[PDB]
Amino acid sequence: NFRHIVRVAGVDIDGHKQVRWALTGIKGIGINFATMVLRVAGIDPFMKAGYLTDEQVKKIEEILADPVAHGIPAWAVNRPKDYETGKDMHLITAKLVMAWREDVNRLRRIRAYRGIRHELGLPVRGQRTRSNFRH
Amino acid sequence: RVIQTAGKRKTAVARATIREGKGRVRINHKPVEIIEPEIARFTIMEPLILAGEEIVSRVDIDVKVEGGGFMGQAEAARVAIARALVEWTNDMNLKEKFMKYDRTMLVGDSRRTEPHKPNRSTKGPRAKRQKSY
Amino acid sequence: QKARIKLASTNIKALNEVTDQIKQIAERTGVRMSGPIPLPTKRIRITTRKSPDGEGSATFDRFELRVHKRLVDIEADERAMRQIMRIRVPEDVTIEIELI
Amino acid sequence: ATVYDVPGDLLVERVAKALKEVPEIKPPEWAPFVKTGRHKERLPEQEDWWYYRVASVFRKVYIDGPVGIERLRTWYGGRKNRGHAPEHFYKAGGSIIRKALQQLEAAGFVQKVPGEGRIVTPKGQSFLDKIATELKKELEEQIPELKKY
Amino acid sequence: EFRYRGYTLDELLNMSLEEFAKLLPSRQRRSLKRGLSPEQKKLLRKIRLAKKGKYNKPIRTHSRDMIVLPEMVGMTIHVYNGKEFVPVEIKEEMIGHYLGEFAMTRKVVQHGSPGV
Amino acid sequence: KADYNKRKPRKFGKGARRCMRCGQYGPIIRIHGLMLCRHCFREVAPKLGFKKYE
Amino acid sequence: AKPLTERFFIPKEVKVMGRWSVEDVTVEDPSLKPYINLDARILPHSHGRYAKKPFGKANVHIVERLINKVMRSGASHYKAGGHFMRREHRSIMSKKMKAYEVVKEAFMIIERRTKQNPIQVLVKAIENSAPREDTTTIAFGGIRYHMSVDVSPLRRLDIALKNIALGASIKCYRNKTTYAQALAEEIIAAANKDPKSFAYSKKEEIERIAQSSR
RNA sequence: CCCCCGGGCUACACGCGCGCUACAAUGGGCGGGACAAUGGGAUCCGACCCCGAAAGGGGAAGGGAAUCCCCUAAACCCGCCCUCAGUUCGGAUCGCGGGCUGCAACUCGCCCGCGUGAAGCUGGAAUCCCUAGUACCCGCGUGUCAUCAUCGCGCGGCGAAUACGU
Ligand SMILES: [Zn+2]
Repeated sequence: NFRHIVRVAGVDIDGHKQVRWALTGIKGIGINFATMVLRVAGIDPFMKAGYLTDEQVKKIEEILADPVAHGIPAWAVNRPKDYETGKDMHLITAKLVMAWREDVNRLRRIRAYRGIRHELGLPVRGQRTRSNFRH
Repeated sequence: RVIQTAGKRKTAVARATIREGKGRVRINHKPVEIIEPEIARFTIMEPLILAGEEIVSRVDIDVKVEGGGFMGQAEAARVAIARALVEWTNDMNLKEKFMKYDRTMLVGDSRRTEPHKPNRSTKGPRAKRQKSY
Repeated sequence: QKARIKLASTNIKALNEVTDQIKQIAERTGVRMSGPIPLPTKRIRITTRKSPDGEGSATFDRFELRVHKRLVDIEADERAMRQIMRIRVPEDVTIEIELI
Repeated sequence: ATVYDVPGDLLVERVAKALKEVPEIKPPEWAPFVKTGRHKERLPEQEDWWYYRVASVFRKVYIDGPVGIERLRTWYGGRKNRGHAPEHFYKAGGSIIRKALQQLEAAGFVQKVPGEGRIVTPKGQSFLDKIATELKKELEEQIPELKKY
Repeated sequence: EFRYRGYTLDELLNMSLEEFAKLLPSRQRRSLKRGLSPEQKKLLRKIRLAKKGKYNKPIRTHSRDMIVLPEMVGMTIHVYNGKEFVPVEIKEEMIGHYLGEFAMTRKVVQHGSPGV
Repeated sequence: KADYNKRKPRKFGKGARRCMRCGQYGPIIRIHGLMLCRHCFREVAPKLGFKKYE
Repeated sequence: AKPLTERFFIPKEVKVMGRWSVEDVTVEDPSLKPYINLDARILPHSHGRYAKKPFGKANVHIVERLINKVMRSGASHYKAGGHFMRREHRSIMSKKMKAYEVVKEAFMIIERRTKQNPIQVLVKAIENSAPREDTTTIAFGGIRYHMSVDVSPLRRLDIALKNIALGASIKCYRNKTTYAQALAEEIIAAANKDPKSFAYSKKEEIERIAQSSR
């Protein structure tokens, strides 16, 4: 009845653990957002994963797909007010990295201070670099 | 009759009242038997155990404490209670027993803080910054 | 009717003077008084640095100004008010009076 | 027999178990998606924390009434792990406390004095003393020195 | 096809300011709400006079805190860096940024060797 | 010509206050209404009525 | 979870912590007899008194002494067990609540295992960890010797208790084992003469060096 | 000389001083129980009520200081989860978003919410501070202040070890 490795979208997790910590292994999903997902799904976050039916897996992934439609609040989401769509939306794993890269690249394209700092490999948020930031 | 009494400890004052009764002892509206923690409960109960049974079974005591931490409050309360018990019973036997056990029961402590000095004012008067050479 | 007098000063002697004066003027006449009542003392402290430059260890200078306060109620009888307002108060004391 | 004669944590558990049979006390929409304070990081690990919150608020109103929504905000605060910066005490938020007090009023357990905190009604004062008498009748079997009170 | 939160340049160009300010982040929203200052209004007047005819000369200003609006697209503005007037040719992707993020002040540091 | 010689008014910052006695800018005591720098207070304090007492 | 009958304890007589007797105890070491306080009490807490008086270390209860030696933060500027044990925020410094609880659980385990009185066990441990000899450097004609010198009954106790608490602090550093359990193990070993005791080890080491330098 | 308008003192291959935060169980998290003192307050402190998930916003009693406010402090106790692991330790660094103070926040400001998750597993030679309500540990006003405290001067809470010498 019990499994040792469950496979949520793309990523695999540890069934010996609780679900809120096992889902923490998908980049883009923390403990808080995992708790929210499980609550909107109807699952105790204290049960050892592995006792996770394909029923529940499918429900979780459909949730993750469109969270603001299932009632996940718009403020508790990764990417609100996307540049070209509005449409407060959420991104995990393979989509996420590309968004980071595209943001930094559009900062680089208009020749901005932040993009130049990203290029050179230096700080961006106003820190002082004389005594620290040693490689 | 009624006997009122007081007790002190660092930034803490306790006022106690004693009379005839059943054996109840309240410290600031809650009974002593359920004071927390135990290290502060034994401190207050010590004199009531020393005095005995036929003495406390026939007195009702009350205490109101204000200021300075749970340990300060408990000690001030023990002091007040002991003074009131002695004033109410008039037993030099009890007096000598209490003073053998611990004399601060009736002769309270007389220690406050010491002001601070200007090298590390937050830490204290005698802690100082670290030198380099 | 009652009247309440508040006194403040950096000197205790002026305060004692005024207190004795009004106490005696109220006693020689028939008027029930109140006080004198001491309120807590107000201390203005200022800790500064001695050196006008940076060099040297830090030695600090703590100045203090203590201010003593008193309160009285006098019952504001017929002539008491007019005979009390006729007082010779030094100019290092702040006296105010309020009718309740 | 009275609230001042029993321990608070036990009393709050025994009161929150009963607060549920009362229907005017229900969690709102945003309860699962919310953190109980700026001074916190992770969400409550229980599904029935709202009722413990409202029981505690009931009893604090009882004790320290009239009390409004700043003293309870302070009593429901704590020190925040700020990272490399050192720790400081911070206050909680003012929607949970307010909705709790409103629901208690809807159930008729508290009333607001016009300009002075908020207080308990007689039935609100009956509830707790009843539960405390029960819990004391229970504890007197283990703490045989609790009878005289 | 460039899109700013779902709308195109032709639509942003007809949207008013209280409309176009709910599309910006909080800081630019606050700036526009509080109001433009004399020098900013002056620069805007110059930009409008220029994009239709009259002003044939180039735009220059010390105003490094002006926000790039849509009507400011297609024009080159010379902004101060402290020493000279750097020309920024504003592109559709600059909307919503300050005018000093593109005119830098310090020069990149290429180190040497330390002494004692 | 008379305009380009004298200051813009300052309601806050550091150039808003100035010592009554000498005219300094940075270090100024503001405690209880005083407006002296840390230097002039140490000289005029025993006149104002302060004591050591420590 | 502790039961209520233990969370709310009320003593009925004058016994150490209200639980354990102190009159059935005994001592056969006359050098230490008069420095081990075995007065019938309940709460062993002296709020700093008996400290500025030179010989005030003789009117304090061994249990309170052990408690104040348990209020530790590892070892700083020297090394024990082969490591610096620096904690700096996670240490029970000025927490007699926690120290009291530790010693309580320790004596509990001792009574549970040995079937004897934990205070008598502790007395035998202190005996068998009391060093009778040490070294020093004396000078004549301007050179430094190394002599063996007798130790006094007031310093023997200090070293014994310190070493017991150090062994406890050591057996618990970054291991699944707890402070109370390690303290209980240390005391049992010191009493039963098992080399697993840091304390017995140190005693024999000291006496060995001293007999050598004799 | 005296004013304004923009930049810089915040630039960074590195060497040092003083400190903060940690490298776990003498603990991390969630929920509930407690207990202070010093000081300060006019376009200033703002209780009480109402909006907002939070940061924060709109009304507004009282107060010119034993009258009202800032103020139910933290470490501590109880119950559940984690059980010696680069982890439920650690919390830097980056992205999207929301707001305050201000004539003006890119250069170069503080605060919030969701994500990302870097070195660090107790430290060589050497070296510093401390004798009683003292040191260690815990948090709090105030000074600067239109906003901004890992600092200075003070306040209390818990509370030892060793020597009475050379
Ligand atoms: Zn001056």
